[PDB]
Amino acid sequence: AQKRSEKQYNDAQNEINKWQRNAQLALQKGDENLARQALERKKTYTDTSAAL
Amino acid sequence: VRGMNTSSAMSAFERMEEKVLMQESRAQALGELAGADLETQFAQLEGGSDVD
Amino acid sequence: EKMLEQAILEMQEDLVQLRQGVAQAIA
Amino acid sequence: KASLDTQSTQVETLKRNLIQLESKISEAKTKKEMLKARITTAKAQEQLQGM
Repeated sequence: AQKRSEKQYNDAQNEINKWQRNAQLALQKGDENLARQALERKKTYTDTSAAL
Repeated sequence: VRGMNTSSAMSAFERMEEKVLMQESRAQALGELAGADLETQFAQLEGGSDVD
Repeated sequence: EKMLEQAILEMQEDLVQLRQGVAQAIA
Repeated sequence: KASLDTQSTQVETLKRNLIQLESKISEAKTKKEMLKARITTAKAQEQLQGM
């Protein structure tokens, strides 16, 4: 269970990193709404990670 | 012409429109719910990164 | 595990029904 | 002539009622659509209770 939670936590961190890259990419793309959405998703992921 | 109870044209139009409207609207609405996912909008950005 | 497992299956089916209702409202 | 006049007033009332009825049936159809939407909303509330 500890390993599974760690894996989930690791996945969340990986997802957050991917999201951060996407958010930066969105700004380059010029889609303001998408970047904002990614930030919101990151917060949710962070909350999940904190809970884990 | 005035539309007595089972006037075949008028009565058929009613019965078809019941199906026609429900099915088409379900498909559009459920299609928008299936298309609602944020990661799918990220797949449009990913397609932009991939083509560039 | 038994109390928890039954609940998870039940919530998912309910969500699908809710989505259909939302679609009808949208329609 | 007297009979015709009495009959004519009744006929006018009937015609007026029919016109009103035509307007009313359309309204009833609209009401059903409104009623259907509220019921769907109620169902969503029930789902929350289940959770």
